[PDB]
Amino acid sequence: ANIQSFSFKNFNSPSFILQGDATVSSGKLQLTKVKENGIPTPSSLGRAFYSSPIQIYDKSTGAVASWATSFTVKISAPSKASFADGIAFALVPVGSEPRRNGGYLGVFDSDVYNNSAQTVAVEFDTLSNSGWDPSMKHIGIDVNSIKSIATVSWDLANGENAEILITYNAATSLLVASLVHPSRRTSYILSERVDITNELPEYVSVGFSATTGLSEGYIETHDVLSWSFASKLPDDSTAEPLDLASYLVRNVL
Amino acid sequence: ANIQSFSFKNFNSPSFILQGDATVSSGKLQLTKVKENGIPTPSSLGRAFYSSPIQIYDKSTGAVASWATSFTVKISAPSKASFADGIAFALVPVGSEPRRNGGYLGVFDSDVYNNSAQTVAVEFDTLSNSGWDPSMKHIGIDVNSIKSIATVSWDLANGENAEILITYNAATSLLVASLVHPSRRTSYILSERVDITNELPEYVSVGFSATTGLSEGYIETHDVLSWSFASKLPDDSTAEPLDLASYLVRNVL
Amino acid sequence: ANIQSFSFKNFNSPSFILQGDATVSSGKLQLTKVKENGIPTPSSLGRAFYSSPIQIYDKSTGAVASWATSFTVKISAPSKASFADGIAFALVPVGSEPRRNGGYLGVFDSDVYNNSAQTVAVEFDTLSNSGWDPSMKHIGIDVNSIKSIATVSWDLANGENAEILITYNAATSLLVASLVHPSRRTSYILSERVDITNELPEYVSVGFSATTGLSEGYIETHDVLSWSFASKLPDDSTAEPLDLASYLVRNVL
Amino acid sequence: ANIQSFSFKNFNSPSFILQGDATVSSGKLQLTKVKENGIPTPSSLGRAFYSSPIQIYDKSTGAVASWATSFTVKISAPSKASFADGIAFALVPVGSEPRRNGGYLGVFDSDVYNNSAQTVAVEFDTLSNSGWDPSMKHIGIDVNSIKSIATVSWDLANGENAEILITYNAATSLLVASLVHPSRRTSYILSERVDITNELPEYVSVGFSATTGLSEGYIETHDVLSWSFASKLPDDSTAEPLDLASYLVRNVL
Ligand SMILES: CC(=O)N[C@@H]1[C@@H](O)[C@@H](O)[C@@H](CO)O[C@@H]1O
Ligand SMILES: CC(=O)N[C@@H]1[C@@H](O)[C@@H](O)[C@@H](CO)O[C@@H]1O
Ligand SMILES: CC(=O)N[C@@H]1[C@@H](O)[C@@H](O)[C@@H](CO)O[C@@H]1O
Ligand SMILES: CC(=O)N[C@@H]1[C@@H](O)[C@@H](O)[C@@H](CO)O[C@@H]1O
Ligand SMILES: [Ca+2]
Ligand SMILES: [Ca+2]
Ligand SMILES: [Ca+2]
Ligand SMILES: [Ca+2]
Ligand SMILES: [Mn+2]
Ligand SMILES: [Mn+2]
Ligand SMILES: [Mn+2]
Ligand SMILES: [Mn+2]
Repeated sequence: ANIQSFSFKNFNSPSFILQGDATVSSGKLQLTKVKENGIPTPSSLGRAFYSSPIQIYDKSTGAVASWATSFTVKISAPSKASFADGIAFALVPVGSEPRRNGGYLGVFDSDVYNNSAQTVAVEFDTLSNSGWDPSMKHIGIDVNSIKSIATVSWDLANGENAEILITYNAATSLLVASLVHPSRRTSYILSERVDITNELPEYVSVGFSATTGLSEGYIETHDVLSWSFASKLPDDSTAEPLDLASYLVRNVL
Repeated sequence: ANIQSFSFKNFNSPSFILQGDATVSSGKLQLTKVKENGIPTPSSLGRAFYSSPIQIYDKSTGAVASWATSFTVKISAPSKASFADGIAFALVPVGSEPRRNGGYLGVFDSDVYNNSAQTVAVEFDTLSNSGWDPSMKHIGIDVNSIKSIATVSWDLANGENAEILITYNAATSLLVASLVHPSRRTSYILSERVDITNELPEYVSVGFSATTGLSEGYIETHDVLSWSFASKLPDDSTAEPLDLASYLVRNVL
Repeated sequence: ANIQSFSFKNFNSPSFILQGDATVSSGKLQLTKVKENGIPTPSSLGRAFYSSPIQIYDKSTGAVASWATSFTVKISAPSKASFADGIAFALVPVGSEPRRNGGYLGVFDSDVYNNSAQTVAVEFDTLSNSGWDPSMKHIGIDVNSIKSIATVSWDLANGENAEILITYNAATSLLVASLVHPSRRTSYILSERVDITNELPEYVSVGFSATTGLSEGYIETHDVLSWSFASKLPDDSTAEPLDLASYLVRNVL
Repeated sequence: ANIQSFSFKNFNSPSFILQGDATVSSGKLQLTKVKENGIPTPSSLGRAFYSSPIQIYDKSTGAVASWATSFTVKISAPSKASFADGIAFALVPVGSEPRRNGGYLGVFDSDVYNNSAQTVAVEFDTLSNSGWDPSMKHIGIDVNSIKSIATVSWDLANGENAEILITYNAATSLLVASLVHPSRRTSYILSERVDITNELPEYVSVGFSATTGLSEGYIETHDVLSWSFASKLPDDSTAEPLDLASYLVRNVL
């Protein structure tokens, strides 16, 4: 079995691939632009990936990897400003470049399924786009399109911390994402099946992608305060779910 | 820091402390009685704990441990029979003996708060007891009483597997439990704050407790198919949440 | 696969089974008797084991476990006193009681092979017993007898810390033990093949055993400052050596 | 604390940075050139590093990382051919390019200390270079020069597997390397103190470097069969040695 993992509480470093307005300051990962006084900026776009590619599966052996990630984000909107556009955890092709800004979170080009996009993302959408979004602020699983295949309402606590944990169990082909606002003792969960070998390439780059609104009053910040990732690729077809018990304590908590 | 952990996929062994009708057969952990033909039996009660005590916190240093567990249960009810009574993951005092059967799951004596019980449990209640239960089948956090301080409805898929993951983050004093029925792609989550140092002793025994109905038609089986546990106790007051990423992959998946 | 592991940097607790004069004080594990002023005492004997049994192999499946341990010991002898008798890391039968004191380290009864003793130990002998010991202080692998099947000279740095790491790789049936005196920058290693399934039972208790000399001038202390242990038992015959890289960093360093 | 780690038993992938004649074939890492019939080739040079940089320490906080690695190499020399030149595990500056071939293993330029080389390597020298080498084949710790600051004789078992484990404990500033030839039951160890913050930059690239002889009869192969790595960087000056117990079992064994 092949294993790769990491856990960063502090951010300074070449261990990441930054694109767009993504930057590292005060040890935290700032995905979108921010003025000197600290207020967010419109029409922004930033992405950030681990410098080492991860193997999601192996065509030759039939092995599919089980992985898991957890990170803490802090989304803040200025006093009287509205939220937009959101942040997404994504698995993209290795050389990949940003895509459509605004409501496309910098990861997709359309709301129609396009297998060739080879991108899967878990989004935390803070602005409802009438063309494809549900009426509320939600969490959703996007498979090669900006139109999620499953969503759940989400009550975004402005400025408060968010603890996210996403996992993919190869044994059941299930992708589960959960969110918790410790401050409010509120918690959300969502799960759906995904045939990962069909949607993504053998190797992918894992990281984040965020965007702000295209207008003056639709802005917010996207700070990643910490990030953990673990992936395990077996040798035979026989998949083996990960050990989240040992993972969270050895990594998150 | 002190760390203890384990992960069992197969069950034969002296590594566990069995009480009541709990037994190990075919490598799986059977908490309640079952006839030879396999049908469950009424008025049953079984408990099972890891033979090694775990330190939840240290009074001298002010350190509080962050821990996490995950296990797969399979609850089945005979053809025309009703469900009852349920299974619970519990943290009990080291020498502890079973308690009230039936709707008390063998862990509590009353539905009134009694700090001296020194027991905290996450229950998966399959029968609503009019005296203290919500109208549905639920998941709940019980703190020194059989009356949960928080619950969530749960649609028990008869005979299908259930994947549970419970975590306690000392940093936020938050207890979160989630359940997933892979077969149905359904998932539940529940979170509440718990002041662990006040409800439990410094050392506890971790394991399961289950019971069947007191009548002929209220029966079900309680099979634990696998179990993982990880606990981390720091040296100073400064708590440190676990790494669930590395935990799940190194333990569950 | 089944996995058990732990790592203690502080010692207070019921997580251990103490025998003889073994005691826990100031958070360190003191295997032998010490008067109040701190000087060691003659004819002493103490043992200490993890309260949870470990499965070394499974007769039914043919699986043999690969394990590893690391601990820091501090052996001190009073001013003008000689060293004796030594400390040993041992794998003994679950219910086992101490054995011969003095030069038998409390784990063996004779210097003749006796398969029924079902005991394997890595010893750090500080006194040469003319009947079976080499001329100098050594490290040795004892298999069902006090007469090691392999040894290596060892220059015991009085009062200085000793970092020991022992591993058993089921794939090559090799037992390797190494010692390092950071203070002097000295290091020792020893390796030999052991057919574990033939020398020990399916379940064993892991821990330490130490003894002091039977005379007034042959004394020393045996303090364990920290201890880590990890064991992995596969499902099929196919053995899988452990990951010492991830083990040491997540446990020792 | 920041943590990075990986464990590869199979080699196909972009996760590595190959230089020179390094190549990946049949899933194993071949550091030097080999003709089609499989025989080694003279004047060869290949290097290979993990695509993600690792932080050895942080100037701002005073934190120094404790790390550990383990890998299995197979060195083979054609029938009547002599051995040369050797393989080395190295920590080099991020953008670094190969250096002198032959007896310089592709990592150093001279046998005189040159702090500006910013390179530390553990070498497994298979040919004694009269200018700076000891008389026999050895294992050595090289700090900014090809002239080791410490060495140990080594009996290279031709064609047999070699299991290497290297660790650096920030707490004691000690670098320890050990080698084991399972086939012969032989084992070697070497330890010395290294002030890592003074010899290397904050960020380095970890991997291997190997070379063959410059003549027709001084050739051998350099196959890496597996590789594990784990690094942990604390937040304050207070260093914390890794857990090799949990590392080896979760990674090597
Ligand atoms: C498709 C698209 O980018 N739509 C954007 C939307 O995402 C949001 O940024 C909004 C702010 O006023 O501006 C547009 O409507
Ligand atoms: C308090 C109590 O044990 N109540 C039980 C309930 O838990 C359930 O077992 C039922 C079955 O008919 O019998 C009783 O009502
Ligand atoms: C066989 C045996 O226990 N021999 C002991 C030896 O181990 C040592 O303790 C010595 C101290 O004077 O006393 C005896 O000779
Ligand atoms: C300094 C240097 O590279 N010396 C090399 C030596 O390392 C070895 O490769 C030999 C083979 O014949 O050729 C030269 O002497
Ligand atoms: Ca949107
Ligand atoms: Ca009930
Ligand atoms: Ca002796
Ligand atoms: Ca040389
Ligand atoms: Mn959406
Ligand atoms: Mn209830
Ligand atoms: Mn001896
Ligand atoms: Mn050399």
